[PDB]
Order: sequence, then structure tokens, then C-alpha cells
Amino acid sequence: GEVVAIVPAAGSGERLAVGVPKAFYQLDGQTLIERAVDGLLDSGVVDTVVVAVPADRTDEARQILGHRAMIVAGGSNRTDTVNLALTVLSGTAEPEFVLVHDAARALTPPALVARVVEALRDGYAAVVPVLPLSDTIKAVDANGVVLGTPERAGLRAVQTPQGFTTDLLLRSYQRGSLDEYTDDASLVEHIGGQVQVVDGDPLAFKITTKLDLLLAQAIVRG
Amino acid sequence: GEVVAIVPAAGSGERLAVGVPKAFYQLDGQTLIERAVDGLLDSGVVDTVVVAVPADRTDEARQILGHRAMIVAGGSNRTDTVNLALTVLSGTAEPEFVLVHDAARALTPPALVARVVEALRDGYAAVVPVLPLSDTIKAVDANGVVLGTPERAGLRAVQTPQGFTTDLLLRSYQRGSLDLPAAEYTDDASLVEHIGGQVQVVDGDPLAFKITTKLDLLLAQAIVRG
Ligand SMILES: Nc1ccn([C@@H]2O[C@H](COP(=O)(O)OP(=O)(O)OP(=O)(O)O)[C@@H](O)[C@H]2O)c(=O)n1
Ligand SMILES: Nc1ccn([C@@H]2O[C@H](COP(=O)(O)OP(=O)(O)OP(=O)(O)O)[C@@H](O)[C@H]2O)c(=O)n1
Ligand SMILES: [Mg+2]
Ligand SMILES: [Mg+2]
Repeated sequence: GEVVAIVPAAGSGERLAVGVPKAFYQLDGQTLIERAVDGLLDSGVVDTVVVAVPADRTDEARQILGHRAMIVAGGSNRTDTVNLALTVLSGTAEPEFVLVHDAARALTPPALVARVVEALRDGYAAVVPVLPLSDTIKAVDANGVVLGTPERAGLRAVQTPQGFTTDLLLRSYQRGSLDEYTDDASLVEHIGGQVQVVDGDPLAFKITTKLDLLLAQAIVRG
Repeated sequence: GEVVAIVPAAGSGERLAVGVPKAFYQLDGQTLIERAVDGLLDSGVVDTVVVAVPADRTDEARQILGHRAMIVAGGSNRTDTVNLALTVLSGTAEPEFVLVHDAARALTPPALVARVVEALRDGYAAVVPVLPLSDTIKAVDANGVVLGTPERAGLRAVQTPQGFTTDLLLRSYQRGSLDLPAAEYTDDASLVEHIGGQVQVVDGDPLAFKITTKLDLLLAQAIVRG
């Protein structure tokens, strides 16, 4: 059973503001996109990686990644990007599983990727890696008034790679197109698909702000 | 009107596993407890700090803090510690406002402390600093099956200092029906919400993160050196 990983890397990273689109930032000698691609490939369970990048960076992405990933242009939002990437999937020989993995989670351990794939092979149709909440979480209305504080025991913070049987992911995206989710599993939940969690890893944090970058730098050097 | 800040620092920092109770860990030459106290006082709007520490650490806390903070013995959990600290408050000269601030958020900027007090002076009865969510949140069962994904838009991550009108906070903690040894509250506002106090949000600050793990510590260190 073949496993394809789709890597959305086409966002600009406005909250990061490092002078270049985020996926192309050089973290201690190596771009975030190459790091995220290595994590996937080093897992030993990913057969093909397809990366989606800004349309004017496809050449640069190719120079960086060479043979290691197929390159396509991303879209206006992450959902668009993923839809574009899914069109690459072979008609005649479709993979058994697809992972979707944010390039922004560049320090994701390969062991986490393998754990997601192991859960898929155990028969779960949709799998997401999760961690317990760090901060208290509150529901807040539009005027900044707290509505309440959900019981945290039943809440989790969700990471990527998220993994799916191919047919389920495709159906979910096709049906979702009949209706701004940031989370692939939400689309599967929407058509009544059932999602199982596995343990994530604090190292799979999304590099979003400069403080996230500082943390990534401290991890990587030393 | 007086502002008293209470600092729960009576936790053992098991997840940090750094040799001493977390509040007493020396981050680049300063204990977290001293850094937390400094951020409150440098705000310019905190009149008095009460710090609660593990009972066997009270003398050491005083030698560290000197005149800068009043020290008391904490309790079996965060909620219990805070309740103990609240008993310290003068009844004849009650402060107008009380802040509650985790010592584990040692890099909190003084500006944040000021922003919270400013909201209380704007007439909000209770105030919490917040940040948008980083990860998607899901509700999950027993079991590990996803129950659903709440709308991210209406959710916030919440930090400290949390600020309150004194009477509201006292009534939330002296609720007779509150079983203190079994209290699993992570923050103070949820006790205020429980009795129907209205809580207002202000912008927090990424620098006010809780130092809980080695990874948090790594980040805190890179922040204080750089
Ligand atoms: N049109 C888009 C937008 C985002 N992504 C990717 O989806 C992942 C998650 O996006 P996120 O980090 O949340 O936002 P960014 O767009 O990358 O950054 P920002 O919102 O601050 O601009 C990122 O790897 C990003 O490159 C994408 O492929 N295509
Ligand atoms: N009995 C307790 C427990 C916690 N706290 C304080 O509450 C804050 C938050 O605690 P938290 O970081 O969640 O747990 P810790 O006890 O500090 O660490 P750990 O859970 O890993 O042991 C800390 O400043 C901590 O010192 C406290 O004053 N008294
Ligand atoms: Mg975005
Ligand atoms: Mg604790």
C-alpha cells in the first residue's frame, strides 16, 4: 500500500515576516521546506512527496528539492492549495493512503510520521496527531466577553501530518467544495467520517511567529 | 485605589524536572520567582505583591525577595494556594483590585500587567489577557475518537495576570460549595465565571507563556540571552 504526502507550503507567512515566503526561510542552513520534506522521507513510510509552493517559486523549489519531491503551484488559501495538490494523484494507480503535512511544522520527528501511518494500517480511516492543551482555553464573543471555559479534559491540540484513506480524503474535499477550514480532518468530520487520534510531539509545533522561529533555532543549533 | 498581586509559586515543577521547585529555578542568574515579581512591580501599577511558595521554602523566598514581596506558604494545588494567599488581604483596608499571576510566566512583560489593570480601571469587573489559538482544537473521547472541531474563531488561549474586583474574586474562592482539595481549576476566571461574574478579554503577549517543559525552558533561555 503506497503512501503519498502532500505538503502545503504555498502560504506567505505574514505573521512570520522574515522577508521571504515562510517555507523558503533558511533555518540554520536549511529551508523549512527541505526540513519538512526530510522529516517525511526519513520516516521510512512515505513513498512520494508532493509539495505545493507559491506559483513564482516553483523553479526555486525544484532547485532545492530536486528528485525528492514533486512540485506544483499552490493556491489562494490552504484549501485551494490542497485541492490543487490532490489533482496530481495518479488516475490508474492511486495510493492507499495520503498524508497532509504543513511545511510550517518543519521540526516534526520522523517517528511521528511513522506513528500516523501505523494507525492507518491498523485500519483507522482518518488519523490526526494530538497533544494536551497548554494554556486554558475560553470561548469569547465578538465584543470580547468570555462565554465560558470548556472542560479541558476532553480537548486536544491537533498537529500534522494528518493521514487518510485516499478515497475518504478525496470525497471530503470534493464535497467541501460544495460549500475556509484550516484542518483537513474537519472536512472528513463534515461528511460524517470518523477520525482517530494518536499522540503528537511538541517538536511538531507550527512555526508561525518569530518567537516560534527563535524556539526552532534553539532546538536546531546545540 | 490599591492593586494587590498574588503569585502562586507553590508548584513543584515536575514537568520541568530541573532539580528545584520551579519558582526557584535560576534562569540566567535570576530565579523565576524574582523575575515574575519584577515584571509586576516594573509595571508601575502594582502596589503590593503576595507570593505563595512551598511551605519549606518560605525563608529562602524571603532572602531572595527581601522587601519586594510578602511571602506565605502555599497549598496542595493551584486553587488551594491562591485561596490561602487571599486570606492575607486586609479586611479593614481591602484593595480595590486583585491580580493573580503564575510565577511560571516569568517573562511576562510589564506592559501586559499595565494593560490588564487599565481595563479594570475602565470599569470591567474581571479581565483576562488572551491570544489566538495556535493549533486547531478538537474534542476527543475516551477512546481517542474525535467528537468534533469547535469553531476556532470563538476560542482564545488565556494567560495571566488575571485581574478582578476584590469582592468578586473573594466570593468565587470562598464559595462554600467549593471543595478545595479536589479543585482542578487551571485559572481564576473560571471560578469567577462559575458564580456569574462577567469576564472581559484584553490582548495578551506571547512572552507571557508558561515555562512548563524543558522546551519552554530552552525558549526562555534563548529569550533572556539574545
Ligand atoms: N494559500 C496557502 C496558505 C497556506 N499554505 C500552507 O499551509 C500551512 C499552514 O499555514 P499557516 O502557517 O497557518 O499560515 P501561513 O500562510 O503559512 O502564514 P500566515 O498566515 O502568517 O501568512 C503552511 O505551511 C502554509 O504554507 C498553503 O499551502 N497555501
Ligand atoms: N499547589 C500549587 C500548584 C501550582 N501552583 C502554581 O501555579 C502555577 C502553574 O502551575 P503549573 O505550571 O501548571 O504546574 P507546576 O506545579 O508549576 O509544574 P508541574 O505540574 O509540572 O509539577 C505555577 O506558577 C505554580 O507554581 C501553586 O502555586 N501551588
Ligand atoms: Mg494562513
Ligand atoms: Mg501542577
